[PDB]
Formats: sequence, structure tokens, C-alpha cells
Amino acid sequence: PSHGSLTKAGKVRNQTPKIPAKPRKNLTPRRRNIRNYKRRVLY
Amino acid sequence: PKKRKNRGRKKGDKGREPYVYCDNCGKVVPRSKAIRLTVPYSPVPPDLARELEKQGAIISRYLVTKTYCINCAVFFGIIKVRPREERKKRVPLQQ
Amino acid sequence: PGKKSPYGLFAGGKLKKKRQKFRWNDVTYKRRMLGLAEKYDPLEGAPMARGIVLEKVGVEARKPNAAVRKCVRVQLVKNGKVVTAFVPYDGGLNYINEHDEVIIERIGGPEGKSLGDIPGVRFKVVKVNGVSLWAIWRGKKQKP
Amino acid sequence: VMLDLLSNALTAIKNAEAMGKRQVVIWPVNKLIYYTLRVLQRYGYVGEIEYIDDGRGGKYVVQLLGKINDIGAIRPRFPVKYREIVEWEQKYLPARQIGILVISTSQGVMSHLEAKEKKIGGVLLAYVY
RNA sequence: GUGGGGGGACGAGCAGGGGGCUCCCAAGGGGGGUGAAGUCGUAACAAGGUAGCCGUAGGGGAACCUGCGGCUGGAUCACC
RNA sequence: GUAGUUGGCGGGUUAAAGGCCCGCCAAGCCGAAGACGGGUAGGGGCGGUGAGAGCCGCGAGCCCCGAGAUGGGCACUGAGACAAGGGCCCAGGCCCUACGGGGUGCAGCAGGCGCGAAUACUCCGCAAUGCGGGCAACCGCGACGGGGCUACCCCGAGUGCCGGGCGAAGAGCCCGGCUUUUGCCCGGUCUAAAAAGCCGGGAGAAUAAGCGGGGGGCAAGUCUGGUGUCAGCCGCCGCGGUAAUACCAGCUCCGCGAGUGGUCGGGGUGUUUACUGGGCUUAAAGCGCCCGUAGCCGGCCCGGCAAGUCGCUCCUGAAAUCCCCGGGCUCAACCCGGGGGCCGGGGGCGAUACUGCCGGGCUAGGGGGCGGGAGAGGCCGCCGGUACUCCGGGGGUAGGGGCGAAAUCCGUUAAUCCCCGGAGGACCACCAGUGGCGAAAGCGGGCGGCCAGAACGCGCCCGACGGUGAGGGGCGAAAGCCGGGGGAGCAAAGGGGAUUAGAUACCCCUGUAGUCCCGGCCGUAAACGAUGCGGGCUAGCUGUCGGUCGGGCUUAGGGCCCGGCCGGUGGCGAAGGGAAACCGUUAAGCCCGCCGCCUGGGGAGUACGGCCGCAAGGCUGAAACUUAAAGGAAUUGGCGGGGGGGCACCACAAGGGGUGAAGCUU
Ligand SMILES: [Mg+2]
Ligand SMILES: [Mg+2]
Ligand SMILES: [Mg+2]
Ligand SMILES: [Mg+2]
Ligand SMILES: [Mg+2]
Ligand SMILES: [Mg+2]
Ligand SMILES: [Mg+2]
Ligand SMILES: [Mg+2]
Ligand SMILES: [Mg+2]
Ligand SMILES: [Mg+2]
Ligand SMILES: [Mg+2]
Ligand SMILES: [Mg+2]
Ligand SMILES: [Mg+2]
Ligand SMILES: [Mg+2]
Ligand SMILES: [Mg+2]
Ligand SMILES: [Mg+2]
Ligand SMILES: [Mg+2]
Ligand SMILES: [Mg+2]
Ligand SMILES: [Mg+2]
Ligand SMILES: [Mg+2]
Ligand SMILES: [Mg+2]
Ligand SMILES: [Mg+2]
Ligand SMILES: [Mg+2]
Ligand SMILES: [Mg+2]
Ligand SMILES: [Mg+2]
Ligand SMILES: [Mg+2]
Ligand SMILES: [Mg+2]
Ligand SMILES: [Mg+2]
Ligand SMILES: [Mg+2]
Ligand SMILES: [Mg+2]
Ligand SMILES: [Mg+2]
Ligand SMILES: [Mg+2]
Ligand SMILES: [Mg+2]
Ligand SMILES: [Mg+2]
Ligand SMILES: [Mg+2]
Ligand SMILES: [Mg+2]
Ligand SMILES: [Mg+2]
Ligand SMILES: [Mg+2]
Ligand SMILES: [Mg+2]
Ligand SMILES: [Mg+2]
Ligand SMILES: [Mg+2]
Ligand SMILES: [Mg+2]
Ligand SMILES: [Mg+2]
Ligand SMILES: [Mg+2]
Ligand SMILES: [Zn+2]
Repeated sequence: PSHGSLTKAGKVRNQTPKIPAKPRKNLTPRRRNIRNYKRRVLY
Repeated sequence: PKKRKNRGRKKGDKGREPYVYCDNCGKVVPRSKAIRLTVPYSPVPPDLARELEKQGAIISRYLVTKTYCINCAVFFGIIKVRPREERKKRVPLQQ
Repeated sequence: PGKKSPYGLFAGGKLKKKRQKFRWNDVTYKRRMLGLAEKYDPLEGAPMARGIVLEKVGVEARKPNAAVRKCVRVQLVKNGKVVTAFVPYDGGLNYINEHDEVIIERIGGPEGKSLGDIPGVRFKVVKVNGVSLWAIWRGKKQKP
Repeated sequence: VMLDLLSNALTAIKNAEAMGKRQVVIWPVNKLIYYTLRVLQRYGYVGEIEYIDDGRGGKYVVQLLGKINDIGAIRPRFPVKYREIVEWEQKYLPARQIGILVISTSQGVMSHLEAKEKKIGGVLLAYVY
């Protein structure tokens, strides 16, 4: 059948190279709606 | 899908048919759904020059009917596979 | 082939009985009325249950797909029944160990049956030793 | 076996109107049929109504004016109240200004407009539009 | 106020059978069904190479075969 | 099913009626309008969902009624209990003890263990609301009130505003200014006291955003890296096997936001439960056919009633909840006040069209008749027709029979073929038909007898007597079974001869049950029009059958032709219907009734139970589990050991030269 096995669990996740990610804080609802109005309705 | 409105046999308002036996066969079907082709038939065809009007030699002809099931009726060419439009054409079966 | 059937003005009870007779042709109504879920379900109608992991197993995906989906065998505490529970997430099986208490939960899929290409698996692991496997996989928590 | 002369007559009228005939003959008949035809003629859906005295109960010859879009007898004969007239109105008729229900009340067979005017109820009979 | 013997209604409990409805356990089977394609044939689909199918009975490694009656959902909507 | 069970009579007991209990007497009582039996469940106000009908119970919390206090019983006191923090006994636990005894069961408010996916403080007060006691003042109250904890439900807000720059118009950073909700500190008020709330005061941008997702459904990336049908995604469809928009990460964008997600259950979805409002020719689905009980549905007119129905009114349907309106909390959520409903019960007064009841009268549906015809309708008896097999005799030799070819086989004790006789079993050729009869199954020679059921014609009789029909029945091919008779032909099983790789098949020879008759059982079928039964309406044209009427002719006949009606039986085809094939006055159209059946596939006509059967078996008839389709009609193609036509020295025919064998080149 398939060439998979239980010994190969997590292979791709363990093998992918770790790239550090920037810190980020999401917006509050009012600021998000402000941003969407600014970027979509406006220019 | 239902081929033909006849059910394949013009049986009439009845429940069961007396049914017959096929010639060269025996698969056959009832009185309807069978072929009953008629031929003139006479022994020794075109000897009427050398017989009949020589000696006294009075011959006889006998009209003869042959009954065939669907398989033999197709087999001896008495029935073809006509198209859908021509399936409802009323033709005699070459006597 | 004509005129429903009991249409009379004083045919109300007969119409009600006739309509109630044909509700038993519905699989859902019959199952709900006869309690087949609470008789034959390993979860016994609960949205989740507890179990102890016995062995790690790998099921083969259905024909067009090629993969070994990794599950475990879990024995439920409340009934003792042993059922195969899919362990989701990449590398999720490595957070599972034998004799580990796990939270068994319905895999989803149509009508509570098996999921897309996994044949005959109805459950999946949500918690491992009291900690959610999602949090463990994401690193927000560590398995105790 | 014949059961409802009213539904029989109404469906005969509908069939004749579908075929675009000028007159429809109605046999057997009763006073309910006569009053229903009277209400229809009053509202213009049915033209002249001639009685024929055959020995077997009488006949009604009704002239059709091309005015019916759909006719039929509401069966069962549901008892309806004055406050309940409006939902049956919306149930059987198109538009709030088009068509009429026919009702049999203790003051006689009338339209749903006349029933709402009199503030009464009764038994629904048919619809016209 | 009582203490004995007896009778009475109510009536637990413990002894037991009787029955039922349930639920498990069992050496061994018994008909089945799902995989992935491993063997044997080729039964169905084309007049599928013996037209097909239905009920029934017998027979056979097996698909199935044969007898009887039926159907066309036939390969015939068609004698003279 | 019931046997104190149902009722009566006389008593006892009770506060009081009652088989509540007792003595006698009778056989009664319940049930297919579903007894009894099993299962589930406290009932209601009410709640969720849907536009609504409706479906569901989250019918937990709040209010009303019920029952219980570890299981099962029985009593004291008292107006009231057979009494949750009172009593006695059995059971089954547990705690203390000085062994003699005693106490105890949190389903009270906290709290602990256990179970489970799943849970709050061993807190404060009798100040509000009430209650028991008291003349009262007052007292008590784990009721109640207050806070605590907890992503309980609803409501209102914050996590900054303004301008400039960089950034991209974004995020973010920086610069200049503004504000202080909020968070923090203080005072008053508030609070039973606290906490919180509100008023006021202080510093300060300062203290405060996540969850899910971006291949389609479905808003958001063919951007970058990694992996390479592995790892993983995936409610469904589907990705991943080197260039992944779907997996792992980065960047970036999207949805909602103090929430956002996963799994469950309900509703929507769903016209997949269909009253509104589905379907049953072929997709799932008309019982094989008919008789009929309950039920449901039922012709016309007149008179009476006023039961259903309709109108108004009254007594009601607790409160909360729900809808509308006004008002009060900063608006809000919420609270207060008024109207409505809360789908119902009953009383009074009215109406009579419709339904029902009662009475009288009809003939339109139904039944019963009379007349001349039609019919393979049935049962019974007698008879025939050829064919056939066999037997006996006569003729005449040597083959016959069979097949693609044979062979087995029959024959020299004379076959096949011919003739003369006899016996036996089946069938009823042509005529003969989408012809007839019958409910279906089914029925095909003639004559006779006994029955049955229709159509037609009628100024005949009765007067709605009708439809359908769960349950209940009766009839019901073939095969098969039981017992008896018969047995010509055919022929499962079986034997043999062939064919084949095999041939336990297809071909040939043979052959037994069986096929036929009598009595019974079986009770099934592609028992089919795959089309339930009854009635009405809706263009026509055409073949044929029966009756009848008008005209014409006459094989002068019971005959033929044309036209009309009624009733069958086929074809084409209006309107209309349908997914389409197609149906289309013989509807699958437009309607009025009643019955049966269907609710994706497989599992599976399976298992269990019951009933029926001599048996085979039959009827009835699941679930677990598994699956994303199975399926209908039609279109294009492809193919066929189906049909038809056309063509070709990369086909054949008529020819010529060759290659295939030897040596050598390749
Ligand atoms: Mg038949
Ligand atoms: Mg699936
Ligand atoms: Mg084959
Ligand atoms: Mg074949
Ligand atoms: Mg055989
Ligand atoms: Mg044989
Ligand atoms: Mg008394
Ligand atoms: Mg009693
Ligand atoms: Mg809706
Ligand atoms: Mg509570
Ligand atoms: Mg007790
Ligand atoms: Mg007590
Ligand atoms: Mg307790
Ligand atoms: Mg407690
Ligand atoms: Mg107080
Ligand atoms: Mg909020
Ligand atoms: Mg810029
Ligand atoms: Mg304070
Ligand atoms: Mg995220
Ligand atoms: Mg991504
Ligand atoms: Mg999009
Ligand atoms: Mg996705
Ligand atoms: Mg449907
Ligand atoms: Mg079908
Ligand atoms: Mg039928
Ligand atoms: Mg059946
Ligand atoms: Mg059948
Ligand atoms: Mg009344
Ligand atoms: Mg109010
Ligand atoms: Mg109420
Ligand atoms: Mg109320
Ligand atoms: Mg009947
Ligand atoms: Mg029946
Ligand atoms: Mg037989
Ligand atoms: Mg024999
Ligand atoms: Mg033979
Ligand atoms: Mg059928
Ligand atoms: Mg259809
Ligand atoms: Mg047609
Ligand atoms: Mg069945
Ligand atoms: Mg059984
Ligand atoms: Mg083609
Ligand atoms: Mg040549
Ligand atoms: Mg050579
Ligand atoms: Zn033949």
C-alpha cells in the first residue's frame, strides 16, 4: 500500500527550517473598522 | 426503458394465450409474438415444360405456412432491425 | 393515483394516525424514538469521553489517497470499550504515549460517522493527560 | 359515485372555461349551486343563468364571459370565523384586490366581501379569480 | 397496670419454587459482509458469442446448467 | 384480558360516598374506536427554532400541583402527619463505648469523597420581603436578603482623539497638542455593615485584543521558503507522487471581536413526513384478484329542531412570560402603570346557508325485472379429427436415425418405406384477429344438460338501498408435496456418444420423476398495463366486436353497405400533463372519495420473534456496522462473433517478380 509509517510522524514539521516571526498585536474592533474604511472606501 | 407500446406482442385484452411451437426451434412464444410466413410451395418447380403438358402429369400446389420464433425470424432474414422511426411502418413480410 | 386519501372534515384522527404510521420510514425519527444512539454508541450520547491509550496504530487512507493516518487504540473508562481514535495534527502522535489518559471526541464527518479518507474512524483525541493536544502542538502548553 | 355537486359543477365550469366555450351545462344541481352561481354572476365571473326543467332535478346553463382565471370548490367545507376570513383570503386568492371567496352563512351564501361587511362567519365554499 | 394461650386485619424479612423480560460468559461453529488483487474459470453488459430475466425443482469447484410455466425490461411494434 | 373481577342486596368502617372492606346473590366488566402487555415519563404555566403551518423539550433554573426523605412497613400526639433536622420494626450500612449500652443515613445551607466530558464560600444580616410567638415592645428564622467564586443570559463602554513625517493609502515608530472613560489613590454619599454604584478631588497616554480562516462552496495570496502521494490537510467536493494558491513556516490579507472557535442535541435547512404541501408506468413505492365489518365519504325537494357552524354577551382560562402603548432608571438592558392575547371550558341571547338528527315526497346513482341476440365463461356427460407410439399380419431388402461432421443407437428374429387391422395417451391445426369471455389466475374440436356474469332495447318494479374498506376472509400459473389411477409424446435427475485445455454445459442417443385424471396441501410468478377501486368534465380522425334505430341493397338468410346512440377493444392525435420516454375520453389531464404502499445505497427479503405448512418453505420483518452515491430518461461517441451501403494492389480476384532455406553485407 502506501509508503507511510508510524515512525515518520511529524517528519515535515520537524524538518522545516525555523524562521523567527515578528511580534504582532491585533487591533481592537473600532480601529479595525477604521483601517478597513480607510483602505477600502478611501484610497 | 419500455421499447414498443405493443409489449412485443399484439395479444389483446386477455390474460393468457394458447401458444405454439417454433419450426426449427421450440424456444417460441404464444400465438402472437410469432412469425407465420406463408409460401406458395409446389413439388418440382419449372418442370412444367417437361411434365404437366406432357404425359398427363397433373401436379398440385399447396400454400404452406411456417411458424418461427424471434430468433429464427431474424436468422432467416424474415425480420430486420429497423430504425426507431421505421419501427411503426406497416409492411407485409414478403408474403 | 387520486385524492390523497382521508380528506374528510371528520377524518382528522384518521389522517393523524395515517401520518404517524409513515414517520417510522424515517431513519432519523426511528433512531431518536428508539434510542439507538444511547444503546450502541461508545460515547453513549456524550459529546466527549475519557480513555486509556493501549497501542499506537496506523490506518491506511482510502484508495485514491496514499497515507498512513496515525491513530491510537483507546479503552473508555465508563464502558471499557476499545475504539480507534485518530490523532490529528502533524507530529501529533509523538505527544501520545501508552497508558496515557486521553479525551476522546467525535471526529466530525457526515452524521457522526468516519471522516473523508480515513476508513472506519469515528473519534479523535482532544486532550492528553488533561492538556489539550492543540495547545501542546502549538506550544502554548506542555504535556504533563 | 357522485359526491359533491358543487365541486362537480365548479370543475365543469373550469374545464369549459379552459376550452374557451361560451356556455356550460350543469347537471345535477341544488340550491347551493344556484346561490353560488348567483354570487358569481353578481361579481361578473359568470354570465346569464338559465334553468332547464328536465325531470331529473333540473339543469343550469351558464354563460361564460372569459373572466375566470381559476375556479374551484374549497373542500372540506371549513367553518370559518369573521376574524379568520383574512388568512383564507390570502391562502386562496392572488392580490388583495383580485378574486373573492364564497361563504355560506346563516344569512345565506355570499362573498367574503359581503361577509366581512356583515361581520359574520360561516362555511367556506369556493374561490374565484 | 399487667403477664401467658388463641384468633384478626396490615405487614416487613428470610426461606423457596413459577414465569417473563433483560444483560453478560463460553470450547466450538454458521451463514455473511467489507478490503487488496492472489489463484480458477468467464456467468452479465453487443442476437456478450447457448437472447435475457422471474418463481420453482433437481444437479454441479464456483460463477452457473437443465426441466416446467411466465415476461419483454428482445434482437420482432410488420403475414397472406 | 379480568375472577373481588362487573353489578345487586344487607351490613362494618369512615369525618364522609364508594367492592373501601365483609355476608349472600347473579355473570357480569374491558377490548381491534386497540384491551391486556411492554417501553418511556412527574403534569401545567411555559421554553428553543421557523415568514408561517409546524417540529422539538434544552418540560433544568422561575411560579402552581404531585411524590419522596437509604429500601419496605406500622403507629403516637394533634384541627391537621402515619411527620426530611420526632417514634417503632425488618433489611442493609456506619460512628462512640468503660462491652454492659448509645447514636446515626445532608434528596436544608456551606463543605468532603465518588462518578462523570462536566461545577461555587465549611462567608455576612435579620435592615428589606414574610412567617411563628407576643397586648405590646420585641425575638427567631442557611426562608429571605447581601456580597464571594464561576467566559450563566441580556445591556452599555474602554483598550485613546487631533495634525505632521517616515511607512504603502496599512500596521507600527517618531514629533507637537488634547482628554481621562478606564485602571490606580482620597473624600462625601451609599451599604444592616461592607463591596460595588454615584458626586467630587490627584498624576497620567499613560493600565488594557484575541479567536478562527485565505482551492470551490465562502470574505480573504498563483507571494516566499521547506517537504515531495511521505509528512499533513479534508464537514462535502478534493489537495500532496518536483516546479503545492489546499500540507509545514514567513510575510500579508479576511471574518467576528471581549470574544472566537471544536464536538454534541433541537429547529431551519426539508415540498426529505407533505393539513397548508410530496410521490407510487420506467427513478423507492398499487397488496396476485375479489367479498365485506369498524371507520371515513355519500343524490334531489319540502317541513321541524338547532347538535356542529356563525354573531354578540357573561363567568372564566393564577401570576410571571409574550404583543402594543405611556412612564421611571444617563439611554439601554430592566422596572412600573394600562390594553391585548395566552387558540380552550361553561352560561345567556340570537341566525338557519351548510353538516346532523326527525318526518313526508321523489328518481338522476344502485338493485330487481321483461325481450331478442353475443361470448374459448364454468361444471357434467356422450362423441369425433388428424397426428402419434406400440402391437399383429402382408410386400420388399439392408440399411435406417442423427449431425457442421460424426458416433452412440435401431436393423438380417424382415429394420427404415408401403398396405391391411387393433390398442392407447395427449392435443383441437386452417378458420384465427393488438377477436371474444372472465375479478385475477385463466378459457379454443362437436352435441346435450345444469349454472353464472355482462352489453343492448324498455313510459317495467323498489326509492339512495351507494363508494372505499384497516382488521377478517375466499379464489389464486408453474414447479413442488400427500394418497390413488394412468403413462402416447416430451422430459429435471441419471447413463452413453461427441466437442473442448477442461465440458460435471451448449449438439446427438436414451431415460426416471414430472407433465394427464381424482381428493387434499402448497399460496408463490416479469401473478405486468410494472398503471388500486368508484364517479363527473375535457377536440377529433380511423380498424374491429355486441345490441339497437334510420336509409339502400339483397346469395330473400340470423345477410351486406352507409349514418346515429350505447357499451368493449386497438392505432394516431387537441387541451393538458411529464425528467423524459410518453399518457392523452381505455389519462399518466382537470376534479370529488376511500384504501394500500415510499422516504439514498449496501447490510438485506438477511437475523430474532410470531403465525401458517406433511415438507420444501411461506407471510411478517430489523438493527449494528459500512458507504457518497446507487438510480431514471435522453445526447454524443466507442465498440459488437447485429444489419446495410461504399471503397482500397500499404485488400482480394487474374497475374508477374519475389522474401522465408545456403554463403556473404548490414
Ligand atoms: Mg400472465
Ligand atoms: Mg465519506
Ligand atoms: Mg459470457
Ligand atoms: Mg448468453
Ligand atoms: Mg445439469
Ligand atoms: Mg440430458
Ligand atoms: Mg355507609
Ligand atoms: Mg376492589
Ligand atoms: Mg423555511
Ligand atoms: Mg436551586
Ligand atoms: Mg422506608
Ligand atoms: Mg420520618
Ligand atoms: Mg442521602
Ligand atoms: Mg448540600
Ligand atoms: Mg426583619
Ligand atoms: Mg457586550
Ligand atoms: Mg507615506
Ligand atoms: Mg464605599
Ligand atoms: Mg490567527
Ligand atoms: Mg499559508
Ligand atoms: Mg472568495
Ligand atoms: Mg482550506
Ligand atoms: Mg419526494
Ligand atoms: Mg421500480
Ligand atoms: Mg394489480
Ligand atoms: Mg406483498
Ligand atoms: Mg408478487
Ligand atoms: Mg348551536
Ligand atoms: Mg405589565
Ligand atoms: Mg395560560
Ligand atoms: Mg396569565
Ligand atoms: Mg369493497
Ligand atoms: Mg386486507
Ligand atoms: Mg402442477
Ligand atoms: Mg415412463
Ligand atoms: Mg427422448
Ligand atoms: Mg406491481
Ligand atoms: Mg412520474
Ligand atoms: Mg397517444
Ligand atoms: Mg417483505
Ligand atoms: Mg423466522
Ligand atoms: Mg451510436
Ligand atoms: Mg492474388
Ligand atoms: Mg537468406
Ligand atoms: Zn425458433
